[PDB]
Amino acid sequence: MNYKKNLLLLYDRPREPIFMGKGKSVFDVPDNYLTDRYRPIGPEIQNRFGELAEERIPVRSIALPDLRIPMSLGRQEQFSLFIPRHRKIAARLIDIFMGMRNIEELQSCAVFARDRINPYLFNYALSVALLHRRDTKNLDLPSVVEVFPDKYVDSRVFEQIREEATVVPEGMRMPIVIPKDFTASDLDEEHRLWYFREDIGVNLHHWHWHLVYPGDGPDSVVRKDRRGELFYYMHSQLIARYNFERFCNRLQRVKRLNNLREPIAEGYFPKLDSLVASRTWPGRVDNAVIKDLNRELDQIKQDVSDLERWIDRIYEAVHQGYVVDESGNRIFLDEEKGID
Amino acid sequence: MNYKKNLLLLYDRPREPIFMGKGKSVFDVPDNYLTDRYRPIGPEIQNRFGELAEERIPVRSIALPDLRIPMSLGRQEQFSLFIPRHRKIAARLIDIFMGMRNIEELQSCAVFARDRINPYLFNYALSVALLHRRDTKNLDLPSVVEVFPDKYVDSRVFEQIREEATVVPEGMRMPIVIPKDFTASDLDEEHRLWYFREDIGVNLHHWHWHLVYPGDGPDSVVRKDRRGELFYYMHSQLIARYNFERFCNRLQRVKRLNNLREPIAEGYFPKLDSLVASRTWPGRVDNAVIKDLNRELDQIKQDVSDLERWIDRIYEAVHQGYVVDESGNRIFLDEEKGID
Ligand SMILES: [Cu+2]
Ligand SMILES: [Cu+2]
Repeated sequence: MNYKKNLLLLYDRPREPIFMGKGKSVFDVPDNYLTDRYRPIGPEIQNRFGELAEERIPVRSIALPDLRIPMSLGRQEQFSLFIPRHRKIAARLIDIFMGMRNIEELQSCAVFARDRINPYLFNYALSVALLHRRDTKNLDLPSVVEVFPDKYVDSRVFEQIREEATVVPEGMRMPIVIPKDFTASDLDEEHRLWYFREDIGVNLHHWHWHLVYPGDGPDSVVRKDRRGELFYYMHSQLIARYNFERFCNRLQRVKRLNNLREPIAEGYFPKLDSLVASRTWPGRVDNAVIKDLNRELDQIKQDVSDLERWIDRIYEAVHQGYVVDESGNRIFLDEEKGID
Repeated sequence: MNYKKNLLLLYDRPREPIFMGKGKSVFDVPDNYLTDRYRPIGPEIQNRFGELAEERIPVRSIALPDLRIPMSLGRQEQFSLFIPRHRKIAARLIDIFMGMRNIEELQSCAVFARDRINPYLFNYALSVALLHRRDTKNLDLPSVVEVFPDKYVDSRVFEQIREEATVVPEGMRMPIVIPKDFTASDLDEEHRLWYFREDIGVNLHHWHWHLVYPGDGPDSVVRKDRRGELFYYMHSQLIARYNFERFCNRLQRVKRLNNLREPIAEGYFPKLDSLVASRTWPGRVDNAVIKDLNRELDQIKQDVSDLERWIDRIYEAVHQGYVVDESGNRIFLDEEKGID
């Protein structure tokens, strides 16, 4: 009953229902644990999936926390921790996996949750939980690349893989070469930094940072010592490291955005497609304008001048040498704690 | 008129008392118009000057306005239009010079005032007056360079001239070469813009501008159409022309001061000495710190914070799209009037 090892299976093939069996194992899930769609074909499922496996994993039925908030984001929708609504949803699902009394009940709770939740969100929240619970330390989480390649690779290679896997028997299959320097041509000097910007290691680093220092969740997960300063310092070392690369590609140091009104010159077309959402990360044209936001579904109604305002407030607070509490009390930006 | 022309004789030899020869003329000064030092030896003075001269000018003794505010800046002190106290003093003098009914009565006021007031301030205040009185219009005022060379040339030439004039009779004298690129060596890249920054024409421009669009003074003189907009535009075109020159001396576009806390990289030592004040314009060392001011004589007590507060306020209005009146009313920064 190595729950720990069995939890790792929940990362295998995130869009495949859990009853299809991961690695060499299958879960034996209660009938009320199946979704409404697949409950009717329960018998057939057992037949193929259930029988072909070496290890069958019994899941004990339990009473389940309220999963509405985490289910409220759609299975074919996109997931961003930058959008407040999604942060709030993730925070809650994290609390739920943190709060299970038992590593066995975590297994049972996750098995239930998995095919009812957005896979990206499931990966995030489950990961943050496994990294923080006492009973799930020392656990070798799969790289996000390994389980969601769609966020890391030219969308063109998926059919190249689909074909190779389908036509060629495995022992004979050729590795697929991942394109590099593929997002832009020589006419865009910015393409020179492909090896920094589009390197799975640095993007994983950015992702890992939001796994260890999430912005909303249980106190235990959020409140790390000096996390406000690490935020500053990490983003600051990235720019230092990014400028080092620029100097090595005959470019200038990177220039801040002048303001939030003038166009952004450098466009970008990522060439990524999401197999979860079956929708792209739309590129941004050259010379695009920042526009007032009214995203009803995302729950974002915010003008550019609302952003201008926060920045102004923040600059006033930096110049004053203190921030003002929600009550009106002064907290000094001293030498020890000001940066945090 | 002849009175117009006599007013111009007041610009001749600024620190030489007005009873000494001006041009080919002399003023006949009512005894009580002499200063304290020279009233007692008034008789031994009238004989000692002017008998060489062709015209002699009668000055009518008249009742004069209260002259103590203009007098409060000392004759051997420096004069600045940026300093609020000095700006107020000049406004009062300007007021006086524009409040005389006749061009004759103006001659009398100026004649009296000259040897009692700071020469820089007198030249300034009279000059503004003459440019604006309805009865002294279209006057060819003499160039400031000619009257106050000490604001415009390396102080090393002053003794060169004094020698050449003292030793060599006027028929035989040769021209003094004014050094160029004299403020800094090629160790400093900024030195390359000597021909712009230290150009007499350009400096005269800056000066003439502040004579036509003075910021304090009588309403008649200050309130010009769209002068707030001129101020922006005039300063915007200076940067533009500067940048052009920078692009022609292998330099980059000028960089804003980032803020008021960072040291100023670029030092500057002007090699000018004021003969009116017998003091220098002190240089500024490289990497100098802007410091809080407590200059009591100048009546300035201002912290770098006070300036940063003003700047934050102005940024807040611009983003708001309106400023707020002393009475609490909003005035909108619209497409026509906003810049002004
Ligand atoms: Cu980040
Ligand atoms: Cu100016």
